[PDB]
Amino acid sequence: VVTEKQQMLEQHLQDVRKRVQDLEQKMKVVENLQDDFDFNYKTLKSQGDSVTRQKMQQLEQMLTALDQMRRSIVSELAGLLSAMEYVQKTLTDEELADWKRRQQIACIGGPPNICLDRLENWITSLAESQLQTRQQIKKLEELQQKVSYKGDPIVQHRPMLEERIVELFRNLMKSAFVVERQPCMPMHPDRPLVIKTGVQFTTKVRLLVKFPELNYQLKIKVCIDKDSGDVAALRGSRKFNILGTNTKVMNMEESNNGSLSAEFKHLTLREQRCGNGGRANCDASLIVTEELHLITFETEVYHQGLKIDLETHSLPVVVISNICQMPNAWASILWYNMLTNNPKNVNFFTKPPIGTWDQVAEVLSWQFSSTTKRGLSIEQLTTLAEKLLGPGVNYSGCQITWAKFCKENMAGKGFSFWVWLDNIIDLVKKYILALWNEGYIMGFISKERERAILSTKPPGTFLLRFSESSKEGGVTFTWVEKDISGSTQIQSVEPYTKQQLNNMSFAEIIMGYKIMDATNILVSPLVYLYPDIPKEEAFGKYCRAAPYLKTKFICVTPF
Amino acid sequence: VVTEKQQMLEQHLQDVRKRVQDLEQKMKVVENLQDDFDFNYKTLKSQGDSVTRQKMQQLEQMLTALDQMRRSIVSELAGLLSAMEYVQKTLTDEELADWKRRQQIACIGGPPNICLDRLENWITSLAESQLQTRQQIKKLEELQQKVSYKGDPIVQHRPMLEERIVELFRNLMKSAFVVERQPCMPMHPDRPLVIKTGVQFTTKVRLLVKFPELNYQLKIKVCIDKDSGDVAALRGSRKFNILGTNTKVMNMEESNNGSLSAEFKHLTLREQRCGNGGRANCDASLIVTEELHLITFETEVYHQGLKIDLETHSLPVVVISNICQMPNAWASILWYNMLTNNPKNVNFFTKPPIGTWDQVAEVLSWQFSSTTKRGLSIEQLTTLAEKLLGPGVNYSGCQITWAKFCKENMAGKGFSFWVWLDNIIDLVKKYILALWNEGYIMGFISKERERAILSTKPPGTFLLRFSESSKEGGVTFTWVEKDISGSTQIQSVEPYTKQQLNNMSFAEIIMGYKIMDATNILVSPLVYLYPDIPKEEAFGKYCRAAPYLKTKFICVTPF
DNA sequence: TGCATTTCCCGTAAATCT
DNA sequence: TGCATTTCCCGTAAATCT
Repeated sequence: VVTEKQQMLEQHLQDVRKRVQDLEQKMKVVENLQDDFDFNYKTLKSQGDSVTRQKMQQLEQMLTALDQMRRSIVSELAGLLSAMEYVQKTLTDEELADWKRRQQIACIGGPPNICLDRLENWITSLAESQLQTRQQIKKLEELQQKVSYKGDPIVQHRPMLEERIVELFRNLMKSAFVVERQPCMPMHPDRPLVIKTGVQFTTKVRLLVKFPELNYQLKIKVCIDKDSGDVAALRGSRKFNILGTNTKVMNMEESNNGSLSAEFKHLTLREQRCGNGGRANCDASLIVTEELHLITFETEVYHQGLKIDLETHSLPVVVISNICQMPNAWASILWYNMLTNNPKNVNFFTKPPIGTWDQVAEVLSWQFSSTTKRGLSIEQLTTLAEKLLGPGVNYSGCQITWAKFCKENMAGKGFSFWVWLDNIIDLVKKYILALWNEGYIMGFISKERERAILSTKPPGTFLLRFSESSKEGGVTFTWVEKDISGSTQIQSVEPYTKQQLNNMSFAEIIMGYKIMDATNILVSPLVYLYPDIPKEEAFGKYCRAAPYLKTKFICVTPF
Repeated sequence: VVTEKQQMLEQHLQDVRKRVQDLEQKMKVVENLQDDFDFNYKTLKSQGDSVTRQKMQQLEQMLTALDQMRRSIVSELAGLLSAMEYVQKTLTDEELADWKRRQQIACIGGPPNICLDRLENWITSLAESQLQTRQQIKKLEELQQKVSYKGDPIVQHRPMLEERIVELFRNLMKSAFVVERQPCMPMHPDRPLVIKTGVQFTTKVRLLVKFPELNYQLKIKVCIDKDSGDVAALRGSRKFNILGTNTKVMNMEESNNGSLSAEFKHLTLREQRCGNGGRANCDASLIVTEELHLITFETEVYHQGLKIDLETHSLPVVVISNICQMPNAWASILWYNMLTNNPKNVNFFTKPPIGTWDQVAEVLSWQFSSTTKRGLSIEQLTTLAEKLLGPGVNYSGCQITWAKFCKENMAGKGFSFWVWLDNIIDLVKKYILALWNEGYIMGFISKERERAILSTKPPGTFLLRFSESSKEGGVTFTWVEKDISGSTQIQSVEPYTKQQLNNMSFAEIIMGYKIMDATNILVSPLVYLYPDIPKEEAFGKYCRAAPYLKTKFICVTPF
């Protein structure tokens, strides 16, 4: 929906249109007058060998009128130029920049609407206004070539009018060239900005100035690690090359608005082996999953007498060689986009900024509502804000470092926070996908707060959560049955590794698991998911000459 | 061990050595005599301006003696040449050819000893004998340049002596260039002659003439589909190129004998895309797994004034693009090597020859004693000779077509004989490897002959065999428990797909599987593997603040 | 050496050829 | 169309770099 500021921009853009139209009218009038004066001047010489000299008076009066129209025109153009100069800034440095920011957020799973139609409509409108304005200025020039005098306002102001309009257009064209769709592997739609060597990836650029005359006219060339893989920047980085179709003609294909776009599919990266530089120097100058690269797009436009060089680039990209590097790669992308709006800080991880728990907790939620049906409840969130910060109340402004989030392992484990969570999110797909679904799982709750269940709810009531001390990821639950039941001693079962969920689904385990107490007594799974919901309404849904004895496996704990 | 024929060849080779040595002696003598005659002749002219003319008599008598030695020499050389010509044939067309045949057999899992040391020793001996013989012939030539007369036996016979010796050597060099190790992917050691595009493969050539002078002198170039991927041969075939290090210098590296060899590692195939020809025409002119190619090796040798071009090639190779094509590819390799000794019949599958059950049953056994500890007992074999030929007694000379073996599916199934068996052999590795082992499994036995167990042996006695009606492969057993036991109604359980053996091993199932009869009655697995061996002696060997309830799964049939 | 990182490649699934 | 065949590429394991 349209904000107030966007209402205003739209209004200004129409005011600009109107002034251009008023000027056009004024040019038509001044030119007809100039034609009339030109004709009368000649007719008067056809006899310059009766009191027929009010014509001389007519001739002088027309001339005076022309001068006045010319001053008026030149004065209005200057005014229009200044207005354009003010508004173009609102358009490019504010609205478009807000769009660039929201693209960052959308990449990391945030609230989308990275729609370019409005911007394209604004940008195109202004561009049309500017070209028509340039043509008026050019007309003033040809009018002067036919009729001029001492003090002619066209001779004194036109050059500056040209310069200003060329500068506005030249700059609007450059801002209008953007990356509509960041480098991403079709196999990992939720993981843009992470490229694996050898695997195909696509990316798309757009030119927000919707000029049909330019259809199929521009050739866009893409490359990675342009020039900066030399001097006056980072050092020790791996360097890469793009394989596949390197260039692409921009066109208004695929219908939808008929926007000028250029899409590159089947692109591939390969490491550029050989050469030298250094490579070492303190922690090898950034681990591979913290090194950042830029994919650059370039072309040139020749239009109505002008040559304009256009260049744009993707957001920093992490390049990996194997998929096992994806989790850390993603953490770098999360962190970068979560905390900076700088679109080309390739050195970002030299000294990474610190985040607040607020910003990190939002990001973590998105990572769930991406791959799945829904995010994270505070019951899951807060009891994870603890995992990183232990005891405490209200984490609002609590700082979280890159080290704490991903670069280093958690307090007493051999793996990092993010990698552990990424493994959950993974697992909660390949298996238990459907089962995670809407709200059937607690997932993140400390044994202490986990005690506040059977300790307050009736025997049978269970709760669902993840393996908190395993790298690859696992899932479990709660129940009370053993010995003589002192005061209901809460229990859990050894985590099921990915392989363990290939045999039976988690809700198949919940709805089909007894307990072999002592001997022969094979009791049962416990009723009522946490509040008071009997297991069935929630889990009973994801369940399902001759012969040979048809079979099915079950585990069931044997003490 | 040395056959009688090999004893003889060795003997002939030594006779050849001896004659060369006797000739050398004879050359030494004739040359000293020629020196003496030459000297005396001059001494006699130093006075040809006392009865000092018995010297003239001495001079003539020396000359006569020289002529006689020369006739004798020329006569013995001709004789040696003929002997060499006879023996070289025994060496190249018989012993070496037998070695080429045994290489075929070894490739398809047969009885090895494809050892080249003997051949190399024979070949090298003959080569040395021939070069020394060539040098004598050359010496006769220089002797003639100094002393000649009318009827000189050197002038009349030498040219033919040269021609014959050059021909023998030139041909021995060519036969001596062989493929010691056929194209094979290191990842599939039991599958030589089957190459997958993109995957590395190695191959090695040897030059059986062990001349140290040639160390590091020859450059061997390898290629695939040489010239024949043009005219006067097959048509519609895919064409390929070799990627990686295309050439390799031959040397006496890796110690062992110091044989001249050249090994190519990290070779890769890629389809040569584009062009034309036809491609279609009747069944697309051979399915991809029946198309055959040749990897050719070439080099040239310049030695002691001779230029000799050497060329050799691998056995026909099948080129696949995906591993799922391996089973059919292998069947083509089996069939080819089982039934022909032609080393370059690329059209073989145009009209494939027919095999006898004997030859096929041997081959099938090897395929087991390759990947595993041991082959196939007739109890398994014969009851598989039936699967292909049904009812019958003594299959000795029963014909088996390519269609029946692999090209077409079995009678009432959607898959072929060989592909089914290859899947067993596979399965009997990834899982049940250890378990297949020596003699614990029947594996192949028709329900009819399978009845001759509990129908003669006491309740409990079980038998082990494979899923006869599943493409991917499976395993099962026998036992009697259900209803009220009419007369012990033999039973089996639904086959366990590859995934089903990832949870519990087959012998873990045998030693840990009860039967849930009616309700709560969970009986047990049956004792005594087929004869009278209690399950345990055979299968019991492959079996094996806090906390969390440690777990293990079991299936057990629930009627 | 052990670590960080890349390469190798099967096997499943999707794409392409015919 | 459905079939034959190749390409894509994850993920496990081995190789290489440092």
